[PDB]
Amino acid sequence: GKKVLIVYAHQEPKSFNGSLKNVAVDELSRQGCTVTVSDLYAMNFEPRATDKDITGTLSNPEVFNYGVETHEAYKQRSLASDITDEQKKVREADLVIFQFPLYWFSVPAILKGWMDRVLCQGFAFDIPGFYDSGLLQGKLALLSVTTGGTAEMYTKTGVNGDSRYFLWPLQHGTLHFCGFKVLAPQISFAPEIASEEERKGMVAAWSQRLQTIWKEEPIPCTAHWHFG
Amino acid sequence: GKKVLIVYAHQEPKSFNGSLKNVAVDELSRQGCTVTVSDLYAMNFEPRATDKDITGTLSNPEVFNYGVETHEAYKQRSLASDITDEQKKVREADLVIFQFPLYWFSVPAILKGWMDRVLCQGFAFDIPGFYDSGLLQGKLALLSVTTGGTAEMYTKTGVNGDSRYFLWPLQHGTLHFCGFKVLAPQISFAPEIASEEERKGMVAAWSQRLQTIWKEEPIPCTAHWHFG
Ligand SMILES: Cc1cc2nc3c(=O)[nH]c(=O)nc-3n(C[C@H](O)[C@H](O)[C@H](O)COP(=O)(O)OP(=O)(O)OC[C@H]3O[C@@H](n4cnc5c(N)ncnc54)[C@H](O)[C@@H]3O)c2cc1C
Ligand SMILES: Cc1cc2nc3c(=O)[nH]c(=O)nc-3n(C[C@H](O)[C@H](O)[C@H](O)COP(=O)(O)OP(=O)(O)OC[C@H]3O[C@@H](n4cnc5c(N)ncnc54)[C@H](O)[C@@H]3O)c2cc1C
Ligand SMILES: COc1ccc2c(c1)c(O)c1c3c(ncn32)CC[C@@H]1NCC[N+](C)(C)O
Ligand SMILES: COc1ccc2c(c1)c(O)c1c3c(ncn32)CC[C@@H]1NCC[N+](C)(C)O
Ligand SMILES: [Zn+2]
Ligand SMILES: [Zn+2]
Repeated sequence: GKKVLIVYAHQEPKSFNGSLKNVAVDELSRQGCTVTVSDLYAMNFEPRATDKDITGTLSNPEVFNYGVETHEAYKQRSLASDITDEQKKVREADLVIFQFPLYWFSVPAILKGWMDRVLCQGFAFDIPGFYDSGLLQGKLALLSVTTGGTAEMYTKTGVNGDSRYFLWPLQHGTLHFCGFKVLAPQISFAPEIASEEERKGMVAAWSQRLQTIWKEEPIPCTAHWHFG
Repeated sequence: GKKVLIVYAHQEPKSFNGSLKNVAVDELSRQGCTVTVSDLYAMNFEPRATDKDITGTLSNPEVFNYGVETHEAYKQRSLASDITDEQKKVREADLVIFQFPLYWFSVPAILKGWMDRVLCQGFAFDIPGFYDSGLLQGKLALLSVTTGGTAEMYTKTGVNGDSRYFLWPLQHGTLHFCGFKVLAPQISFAPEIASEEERKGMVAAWSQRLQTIWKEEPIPCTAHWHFG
């Protein structure tokens, strides 16, 4: 029995991202997995890190420090409920898939806000208790990303550099920092310019990969893997 | 007579970030520069890329494609006023300074949202205006970032990798892509653990740097600069 959370960041259900999300739901559901989707846009998920995220007395009301106050709020159980709702989904999951279009070599801001607000100290990491000792150890994560740029554009000698370069802040700085083991990314390059057959092939490749996802091992999430 | 825009992303005016922003305002104002600050949290700036960003008739009401719709809205002058207000500030500026704390090896979500929503096709880049030919060519950009981690953690073989590694999506994937020439980043490492005198040294380094900012040459914003 496995539990999967899909954190999904696209505005349009008929989009290529939406199709990739649905085939993940369909395939993991068919396998008998428990599946939950956080559809951030449909949830109107709040991306801003503000003092509204702490619902009780601040430890220092004179000078607001988001990190200090959210860590204390986590321990006291005074974080906003939208944050703890996401934390419950993550805590229960064996695998967290992030499904998103690449925006500025990174995640859409709504998804960046989920990272900023959900992965607070005490929940996702502690100091000490990060990278291999992070608090989400034992869990897997996987980035399923779509791009405008082609695969050739995302090579070492291409104008955008290798695709693994833009994965570093997400895979290493975020997921590995929190103790996740990271499965190899699923990058669906340039669906907007792919042919109809090429798009269907990309959707089928993801569905096929998910059939055997539980047999995969994580990547070595190191500088060498990303930069060689 | 130079014009500067500071895009500032911190919740607390008394923070180290707030102080770096105020030193920049004071010093650039003293030089006789024209200075504008976009204080994103005070503006409650919207980070989400949604259909509310277009005020006109959608080019395709059946299927929402954020990039297509914003490109068309830019051309038809029907973007939301919060976006067009920011575009005016950028259009007028000779230098754009981004002042932020590092969140998950990147910008806080509110600032990511400014990038996502302000830098639309037609305004910041197009086919074929990108990288050196980007539409904001002629302008300078500078990242002034504060970190939790120490300089030693941000080395090639340190736990976090070189700081240049996390700069790639921001400096290259975003600023260079839009045609900015990128001035060397200002990285203020670990002010929360630094001594009083170290903090003062880091602020003064920034104030002093700002005295000669117009004499600087841009970095070569290449994969080699970042990873080599
Ligand atoms: C703010 C912003 C920043 C960006 N920054 C970057 C960047 O830094 N680097 C980069 O490379 N790109 C960037 N892009 C481009 C972006 O990554 C792509 O536009 C996006 O990944 C395309 O995915 P989509 O789901 O929106 O595609 P869609 O336009 O929804 O899909 C493309 C086509 O596939 C079709 N389709 C949907 N489902 C199926 C299916 N099941 N089978 C067959 N076809 C199907 C759709 O109908 C459509 O015709 C950026 C875009 C924006 C808006
Ligand atoms: C969601 C989140 C994600 C994060 N991700 C990362 C990450 O990926 N990598 C990483 O390294 N860090 C990360 N951090 C830590 C973050 O980058 C630092 O906490 C932030 O950079 C500290 O800057 P600050 O302005 O908030 O410091 P502050 O705590 O406001 O300032 C530090 C000290 O300097 C003092 N000070 C202010 N002005 C002056 C002045 N004029 N002269 C002397 N002292 C002054 C303050 O009073 C304070 O005592 C993260 C934090 C959060 C909340
Ligand atoms: C670093 O490479 C980028 C950076 C920003 C980008 C893009 C690519 C990119 O391909 C697109 C984009 C947008 N805003 C920022 N970016 C909108 C859409 C876009 N790609 C789709 C357009 N086209 C011509 C494929 O249909
Ligand atoms: C990739 O390195 C990280 C990633 C996330 C981090 C931090 C460092 C970091 O130093 C902090 C942090 C927070 N949320 C995510 N992160 C809150 C505060 C924090 N700052 C460290 C110093 N200390 C112990 C004063 O909080
Ligand atoms: Zn790693
Ligand atoms: Zn570059």
